[PDB]
Amino acid sequence: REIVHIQAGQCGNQIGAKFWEVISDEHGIDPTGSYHGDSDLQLERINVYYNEATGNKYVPRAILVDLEPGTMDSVRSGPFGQIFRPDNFVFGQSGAGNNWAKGHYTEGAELVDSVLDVVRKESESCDCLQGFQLTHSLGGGTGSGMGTLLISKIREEYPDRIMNTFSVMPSPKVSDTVVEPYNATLSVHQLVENTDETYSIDNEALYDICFRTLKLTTPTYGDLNHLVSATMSGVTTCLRFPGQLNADLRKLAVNMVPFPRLHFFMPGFAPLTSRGSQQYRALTVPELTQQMFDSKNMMAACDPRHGRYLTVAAVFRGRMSMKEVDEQMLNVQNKNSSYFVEWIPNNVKTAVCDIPPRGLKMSATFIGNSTAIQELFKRISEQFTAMFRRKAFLHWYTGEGMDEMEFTEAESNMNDLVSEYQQYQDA
Amino acid sequence: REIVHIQAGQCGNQIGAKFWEVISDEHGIDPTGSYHGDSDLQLERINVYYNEATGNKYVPRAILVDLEPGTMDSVRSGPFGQIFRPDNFVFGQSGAGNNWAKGHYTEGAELVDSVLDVVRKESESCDCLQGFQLTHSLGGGTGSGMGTLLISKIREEYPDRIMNTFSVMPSPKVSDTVVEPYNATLSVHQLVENTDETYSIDNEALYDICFRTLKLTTPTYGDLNHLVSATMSGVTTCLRFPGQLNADLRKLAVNMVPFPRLHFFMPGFAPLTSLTVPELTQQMFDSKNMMAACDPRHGRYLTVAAVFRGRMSMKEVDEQMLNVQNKNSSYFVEWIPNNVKTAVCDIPPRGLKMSATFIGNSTAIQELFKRISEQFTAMFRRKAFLHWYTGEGMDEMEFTEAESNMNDLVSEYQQYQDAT
Amino acid sequence: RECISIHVGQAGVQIGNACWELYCLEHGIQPDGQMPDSFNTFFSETGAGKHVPRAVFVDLEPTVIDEVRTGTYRQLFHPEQLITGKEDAANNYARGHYTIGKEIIDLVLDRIRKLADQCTGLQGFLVFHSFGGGTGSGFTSLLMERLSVDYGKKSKLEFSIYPAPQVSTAVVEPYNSILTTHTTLEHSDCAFMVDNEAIYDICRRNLDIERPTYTNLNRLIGQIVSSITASLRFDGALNVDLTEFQTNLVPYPRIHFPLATYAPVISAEKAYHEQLSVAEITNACFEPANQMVKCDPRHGKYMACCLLYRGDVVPKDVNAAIATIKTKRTIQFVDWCPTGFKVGINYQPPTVVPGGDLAKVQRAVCMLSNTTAIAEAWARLDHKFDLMYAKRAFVHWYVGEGMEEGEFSEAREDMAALEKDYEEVGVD
Amino acid sequence: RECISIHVGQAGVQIGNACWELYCLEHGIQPDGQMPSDKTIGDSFNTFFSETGAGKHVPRAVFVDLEPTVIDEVRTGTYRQLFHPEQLITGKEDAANNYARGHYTIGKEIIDLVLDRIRKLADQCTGLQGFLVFHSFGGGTGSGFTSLLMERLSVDYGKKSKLEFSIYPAPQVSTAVVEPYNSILTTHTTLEHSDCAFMVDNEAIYDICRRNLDIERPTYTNLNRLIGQIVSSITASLRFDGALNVDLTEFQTNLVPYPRIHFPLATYAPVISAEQLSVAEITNACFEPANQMVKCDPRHGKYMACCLLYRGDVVPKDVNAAIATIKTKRTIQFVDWCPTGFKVGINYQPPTVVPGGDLAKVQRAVCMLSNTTAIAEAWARLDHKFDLMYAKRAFVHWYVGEGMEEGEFSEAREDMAALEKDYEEVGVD
Amino acid sequence: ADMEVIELNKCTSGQSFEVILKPPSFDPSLEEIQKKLEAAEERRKYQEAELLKHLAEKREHEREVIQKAIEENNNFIKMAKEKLAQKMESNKENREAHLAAMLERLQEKDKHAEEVRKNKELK
Ligand SMILES: Nc1nc2c(ncn2[C@@H]2O[C@H](COP(=O)(O)OP(=O)(O)OP(=O)(O)O)[C@@H](O)[C@H]2O)c(=O)[nH]1
Ligand SMILES: Nc1nc2c(ncn2[C@@H]2O[C@H](COP(=O)(O)OP(=O)(O)OP(=O)(O)O)[C@@H](O)[C@H]2O)c(=O)[nH]1
Ligand SMILES: Nc1nc2c(ncn2[C@@H]2O[C@H](COP(=O)(O)OP(=O)(O)O)[C@@H](O)[C@H]2O)c(=O)[nH]1
Ligand SMILES: Nc1nc2c(ncn2[C@@H]2O[C@H](COP(=O)(O)OP(=O)(O)O)[C@@H](O)[C@H]2O)c(=O)[nH]1
Ligand SMILES: C/C(Nc1ccccc1)=C1/C(=O)N[C@@H](Cc2ccccc2)C1=O
Ligand SMILES: C/C(Nc1ccccc1)=C1/C(=O)N[C@@H](Cc2ccccc2)C1=O
Ligand SMILES: [Mg+2]
Ligand SMILES: [Mg+2]
Repeated sequence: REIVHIQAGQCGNQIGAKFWEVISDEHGIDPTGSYHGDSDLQLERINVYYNEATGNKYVPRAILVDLEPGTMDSVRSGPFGQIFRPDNFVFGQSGAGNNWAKGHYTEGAELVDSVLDVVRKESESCDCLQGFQLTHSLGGGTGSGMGTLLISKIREEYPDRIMNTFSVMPSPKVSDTVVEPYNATLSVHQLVENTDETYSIDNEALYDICFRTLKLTTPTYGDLNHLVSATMSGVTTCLRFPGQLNADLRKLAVNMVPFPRLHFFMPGFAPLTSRGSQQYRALTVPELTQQMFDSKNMMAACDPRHGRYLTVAAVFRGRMSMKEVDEQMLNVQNKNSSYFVEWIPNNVKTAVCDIPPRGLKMSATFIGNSTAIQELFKRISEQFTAMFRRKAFLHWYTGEGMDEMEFTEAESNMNDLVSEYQQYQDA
Repeated sequence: REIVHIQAGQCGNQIGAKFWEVISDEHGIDPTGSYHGDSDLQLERINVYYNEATGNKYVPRAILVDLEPGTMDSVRSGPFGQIFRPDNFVFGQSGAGNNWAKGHYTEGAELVDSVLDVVRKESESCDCLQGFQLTHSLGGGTGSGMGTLLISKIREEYPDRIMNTFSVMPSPKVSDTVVEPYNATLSVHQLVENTDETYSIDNEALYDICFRTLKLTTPTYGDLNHLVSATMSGVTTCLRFPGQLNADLRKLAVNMVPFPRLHFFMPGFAPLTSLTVPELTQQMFDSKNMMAACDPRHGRYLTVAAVFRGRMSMKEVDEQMLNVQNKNSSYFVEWIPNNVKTAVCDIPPRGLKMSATFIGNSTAIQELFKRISEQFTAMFRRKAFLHWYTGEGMDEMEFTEAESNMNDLVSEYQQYQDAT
Repeated sequence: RECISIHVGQAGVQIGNACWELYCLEHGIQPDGQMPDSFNTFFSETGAGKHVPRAVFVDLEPTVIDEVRTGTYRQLFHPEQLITGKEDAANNYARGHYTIGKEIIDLVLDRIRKLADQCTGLQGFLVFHSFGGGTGSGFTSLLMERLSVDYGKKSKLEFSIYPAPQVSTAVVEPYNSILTTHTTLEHSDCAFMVDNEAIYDICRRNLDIERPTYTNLNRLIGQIVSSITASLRFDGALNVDLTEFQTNLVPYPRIHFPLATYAPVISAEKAYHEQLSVAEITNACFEPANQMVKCDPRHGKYMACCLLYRGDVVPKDVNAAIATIKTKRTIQFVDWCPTGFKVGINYQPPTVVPGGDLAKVQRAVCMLSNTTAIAEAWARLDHKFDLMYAKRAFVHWYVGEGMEEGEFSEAREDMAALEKDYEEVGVD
Repeated sequence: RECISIHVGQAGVQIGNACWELYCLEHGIQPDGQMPSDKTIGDSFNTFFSETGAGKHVPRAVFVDLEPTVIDEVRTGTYRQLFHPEQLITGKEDAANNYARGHYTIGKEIIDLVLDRIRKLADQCTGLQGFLVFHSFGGGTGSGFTSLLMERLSVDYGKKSKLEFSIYPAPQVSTAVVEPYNSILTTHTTLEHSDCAFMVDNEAIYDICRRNLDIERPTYTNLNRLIGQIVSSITASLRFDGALNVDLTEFQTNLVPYPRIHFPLATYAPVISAEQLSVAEITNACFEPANQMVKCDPRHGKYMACCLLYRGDVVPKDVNAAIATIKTKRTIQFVDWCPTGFKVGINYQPPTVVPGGDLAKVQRAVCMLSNTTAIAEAWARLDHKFDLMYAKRAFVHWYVGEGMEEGEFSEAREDMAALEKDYEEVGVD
Repeated sequence: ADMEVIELNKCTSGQSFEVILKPPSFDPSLEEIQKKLEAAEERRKYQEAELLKHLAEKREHEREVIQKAIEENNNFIKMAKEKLAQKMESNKENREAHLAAMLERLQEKDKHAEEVRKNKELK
């Protein structure tokens, strides 16, 4: 019906940026103005992601929070710069710290109320606000800490409407901060009680998709954001496009979630690369389906083998015969029949929208409640308690006004969520 | 002396319509006006079936009851349409249901009193009202349910005067409603205690008379009413014609009924559709020509009346009449002595030079009741479609209470295959 | 001296109308009542012109009594003397006696008392009525109980119409006969039964009539009755008065029922054959064919015999004729009464109805026998009654109007016992 | 006399729009409402439409959904001219594929209004008969509002009977996993407020088109054209005035022997594709599991009442001997205690098809309404999913969420168990 | 047989006479019954005024059915008018404090966050 977007943190923001300019292309919007494109669909469901202002114009329903200027003037100075409404920008000035507390307690709550002030506007303006979505990192404070706060405060205000995040699970390999495990566990806890769906995105994955599956030597935060940008378009499409679903976001969650904890869709994509690599048109449907169902192409770093799919959505893109689709779809469920749960009956529905993305004739997006997600959580918690051991770097939070046992209090909430997923390899 | 007519229900009414225009021909009446015909008799006993009004005019003594507009504006729009006095039409508006209760209990009693109101003002006008006759179906509510109600309410008001019905016992083959057995058994009960004679008319017969005996493929409710229409004229004649009987309707009953229950004349006819005396008589005494679906063989005749029609020698008539009683001597009871009287009136019907009608109190009528009660208890079994009456305000045991009244009537007819 | 006719019930009334008609021809009264002691025995000299019959006519419908105030003769009676009653008796005695009766009886009874009052020394009554059938059985019965009370000695002669399957319509007939005949018999003096079947018979053999009408049958009974009543209308010795009627015919209180036989029934078209002999007609009276009730008196014993002659006859003839009724045919007398033959001559030649069926005859004869064979029809009835009541047959229509299951019982009982007296008169 | 249609829910609405459309072709109404026939002031087809104003012919219907979206595409494509802006209620927020939401949370608010906008249409009717409720079995507003409606309609309207057309839900063209819950939920609250109820198995319709129409992967508006035809052959009796089935009672007094057992099985005759059959052959189709209307197998369950609804050019002289050799060839299959059926309903009005549709103009078509005990096959094929989920509380928490009770689920499965029991309890003696 | 007659009278228009043949050889009405005719009416008046008290019977049983139905019908409406709005106000109270139960855990990761800044600003 209508959705707002909060995009908070250096990692959250530079994802947010790429998201926006990719969906902004599909609909076709000038770096400022309005429509330019021979297509006519687009605008049916532009209602949803774009609150429109005077003149021609179309402006996103976006809020950008950061706890320092730096990365905000990156967007405004970069690609689709001056697209966002000038004072939807919530500046920071202070430290961020790469520390959860600063973001969730001291310097965060310092701001927070000013964010709630933009969001309250847009959403109070928004004629039937369905819910919010959010983007952000999980190791590092401004995103993981402020946002987990944001959401907590977002609810309570908005119980009512459904919440939703692409969050970026951090890896030991390809990151900046020693502490992130700490940062993660703290938000994970937060998320698991406050969101309604939460796309898991491992940078262990994202980087692995690039060197394993691309031969791409020096992986930026660039080509790597690229994936997330794509995958995010993937997931959104059918609240923002056809008329062959109709995708309530609520409906969308009800049908995707069995058990009110555990909303941990690891996702995945059809094609890949950006620069000096191609596709010889060959994206075929069969070779598209046994590709969005291959682990080597998941957005979390799991392996949707050890662990069985609770529920599974896919959405397909390209003017192609879906008379092929359900026949391949079926085939996967039988070629891999074992690894679906029996006790929810028709637990893998798929649909198709025909207006392709930037480049690429044919493409697929996998949304994906796998209990193999347990595989990810367990990975962090493994280097968490390996650190909460002789209570090491903890003194950065000790002093911030956080409690000794408050770490253990959320270390545990996680080890439940581990063996609940383990407790759902059932009968 | 004088008789009124109640004609209630889609089946009851479209019979009543055909009856009226056939008798109205015999007397010769314009679709509105009065007499046009070279005959002069007619009018002697026209007194009986027609209360006459101002101008020339003649208007039947008829009341038409239905529980819905539909079939009433069929008559008024059809053959002898605007013959009946405009407000002798008792409208329905509501449902009928093809359900006994609605017609005897709820939607029926809803009307009823408006009917009593016309009847009361024809019969109270009528100078020496001898009795009423009624036409109607037995499976299906507006006729079987209302009418059985009508008659209960018609007595009590008029104990006094004698009641009389042509009722149409429904068959499993050639019908509309799954339930009719229920509807029938409920009125059968009612009739057997409130009427004084009841011409049984099976549609199993009526239809059978058409396909075994007439080479007519697609039998309407038309050519099939046609029979009843004819057979009804037959039975009436001698209250409405000669002066060689004189037929009190009461007398007529007294001499036709031995035992106060069991007034169930199965009828029959002579020639058929759109004739020698012998070949007329051994024809109204064939089963393949009876109006109930029986077989007047297994079952001996209690009493039997016939009325003959045609300027012919009755010196032949009693001689053929005798002959049937001897060629078939076994199958009349002995213990009522002169139990088969006949008479003859000489003014023929529409078409047909010579014709005969057979009125017949045969215990073989047991054969019909048993046939209904057979598919009735076969349904009252695990108490099936009954829930349509359950809810209407009828009792669980009230069905069984009238299923039994019928199984008496069976084995009383069986109990009258007796001894000298 | 005087002499009142009652005719109850359709049958009664029409027999009546067809013999008041024949009285009228005989005494020469033009319909209007005017004719241009003796016969004052039946008519009364009322007003200065007319000659009204001393009769009363009762029926429970109009219909039949209605015919009278229609076809000339309309002029002959007094509007008062024809009582009609709105609703029928419906072929049933109970209704006749108890239900529909009750109401009219008080009126009739008194309208009779009008006619007895214009009479100085009234003799008795002649009740004409149908045996079986409704008002005929039922009202007649109630009449007699009551006439019996309102009138002392004054005797009562009934002419009953014994009912016959072929020209009837009613099944319930037997019950009604055996019903009335029971209540009726202790209030009656002498009673001429007339078997419809025997009359239907005469016409089919003697008149050449195919299937004879009622008004066919009635012309015939009209002739017979008028030969019985003859005695008291011209005044000719023997049966000068109703008391003599029993004195000659009924030896026993119960046994009323004499058997009649009328002499030369012959059809115009034959009207000019050399007409029959004083001898031959006598020799007819003794012929089961020419009888008046279907039986056979050749095998039952006679117990009183009358011969009523009418016409041109010298007694010298009558005698030797009888003589060889003996020496040829069946004598057949009872143990203890002379050997009968009270013989009645009346010189008045017999008149027939003008465009009728029979012809003008020179001499006619009439034989009133009290034989014990006439109880053959007392059983030929009984048996039907028996074989019905056996099943309660039609009973319920009676118990209906108000009667008693046992009043039926009790009436068969009387027949049983009568049938017995009639048997108990043979030999010793 | 009169006759009101309610269509709740995306599925309801579109079945509706696709048979009000086919009603419109049959009775000759040009979209704007006006028909050039001598049959209006304000008999015969007045059963469904009302001659409102001096020109138009509004359907006696009310349309309800809880999003706009679907109701919106009526006030859009011609027919836009056909209804009254009143008669289409939309409701801002969705039911979200969930009954609790439909009955209790989002329902509460819109029900008072609908209920009353119905009362407007019942008021322009002198002696109203009953309602036709079109709605989706599984799925949100369709199960949950429909349920609430009926509870209330049941109160606001006395005798006035209620006929439902349910859309029994089929894995292949669904989207919703939670489906079963919703059906067994409604179906329970719903069944004691209903009179006779035509189930329509999406799968079996999807089936007919894949076999008999040569359609690759058939659309919704594909499926709806088919249902549109079937419904209009059921309702046919009360629209042209029929020689049989001419009122709601003696229409169904026919079908349901027992208070609970509503669910008749339909079977439509000559489905054949544009781009003709014998009176005999089409009858001999009605008894073919393929051409069925709910996926099951009636050759093994007992029949307990059978109707045949003919439409087109037919003399009964044909119908008969055709039936005759339905009995001397195929499987009779009757119950212990009810005659051997065959109320037979002739309607001389030749069957009209949608113009550039999928099917062709047929001379004669047949419709068979059978109340077999084999239709409880789909009463379990459902149940079992419901069972195998609730067993794990599976999706339950979304219900308890909106406001519902752990036990109200218990209690509804209880009802099917017991029903599944009555349907078994009608075999032999 | 040849007999001799006994002449028994002669008048104007006739003559009578016996004719004996073979010698013979030797071998309370009551009036009180008019009370009988109104005993007959005793039993008629009993009968007809019984198929009345047996008919004015089958009557106000009709009273029943006709209403002992309607009485059993609204006996459903006012059974299902609260099987509703008290199954349904059980719902309103039900959820509304699973809102509270949602919210009051908030004031508690909220009035917890408050107190550990008042603890930071003391560390
Ligand atoms: N001889 C003769 N017998 C008749 C005549 N009419 C009727 N009967 C017989 O009388 C018997 C029936 O008697 P009815 O006189 O008709 O009965 P009712 O009650 O006196 O007359 P209704 O007022 O018509 O009922 C049957 O046996 C008839 O055959 C007639 O005109 N002449
Ligand atoms: N046969 C048929 N089924 C449909 C159609 N549209 C939706 N459905 C089915 O409807 C069922 C669910 O009911 P819906 O009407 O879609 O859901 P709802 O909550 O009542 O309506 P919304 O949620 O507001 O869209 C599913 O089984 C769908 O397959 C249709 O056009 N034809
Ligand atoms: N793919 C994606 N991940 C990022 C990006 N930048 C950082 N990350 C990872 O996500 C974590 C959190 O982001 P960060 O900016 O440090 O958190 P902040 O305190 O909210 O600014 C980092 O520590 C990285 O491991 C971004 O460019 N895109
Ligand atoms: N012959 C005759 N019988 C009919 C006619 N119509 C219906 N019936 C039979 O009567 C029974 C039900 O009568 P129906 O008129 O439908 O009931 P009603 O209108 O409520 O009296 C059925 O078994 C039919 O077979 C018809 O008009 N003529
Ligand atoms: C349930 C569902 N998709 C889906 C719906 C019906 C049929 C097949 C797939 C989706 C989807 O495509 N994306 C998420 C919704 C979402 C996710 C993130 C941001 C906005 C909206 C979801 O639940
Ligand atoms: C007994 C009898 N007729 C009859 C009477 C005596 C001899 C022969 C036939 C008849 C008759 O002709 N019609 C019916 C009476 C009747 C009943 C209903 C409607 C009209 C007429 C009856 O019982
Ligand atoms: Mg009907
Ligand atoms: Mg919904």
